Amino acid sequence: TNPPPPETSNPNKPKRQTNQLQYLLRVVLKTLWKHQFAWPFQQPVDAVKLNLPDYYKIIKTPMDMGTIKKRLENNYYWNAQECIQDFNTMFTNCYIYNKPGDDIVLMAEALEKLFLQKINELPT
Ligand SMILES: COc1cc(C(=O)N2CCC(N3CCN(C)CC3)CC2)ccc1Nc1ncc2c(n1)N(C(C)C)c1ccccc1C(=O)N2C
Repeated sequence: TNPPPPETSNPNKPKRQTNQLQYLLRVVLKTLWKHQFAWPFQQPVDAVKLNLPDYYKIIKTPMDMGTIKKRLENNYYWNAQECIQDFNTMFTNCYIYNKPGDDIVLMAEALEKLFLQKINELPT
């Protein structure tokens, strides 16, 4: 079975929207979300549908852009670093589970390069 997905709201977690978090939603997430390689990353890994009995034995910190998008829309994060870390976790999980040269790894690397370009333009 699949684990429960990562939470996207938490009634006890303080909320904030800094100018950097605004940029992360309106520029960074939006740019990656519309990219041709976004589709594997727009929702949690469905280990049932993909028949991956070991995925959630290996990956204990799952993350995906659908979760990040909802977190940003909900003002779930306090700071930009929490959101940046979620993106980095998502890419890292792909690199852990898969192998060099797999199509999905090359897709993740292309999205990560674009992510890094856009993050370098974060407002100060
Ligand atoms: C919408 O959800 C999906 C749909 C389909 C699908 O069957 N289709 C139809 C054909 C389309 N193709 C047609 C041909 N075009 C050239 C491109 C589009 C594309 C869409 C396949 C996978 C989906 N989700 C998915 N999420 C995260 C993954 C992942 N898969 N992969 C694969 C992507 C490797 C992994 C596989 C195994 C283990 C780990 C992963 C993994 O790391 N990650 C992040």
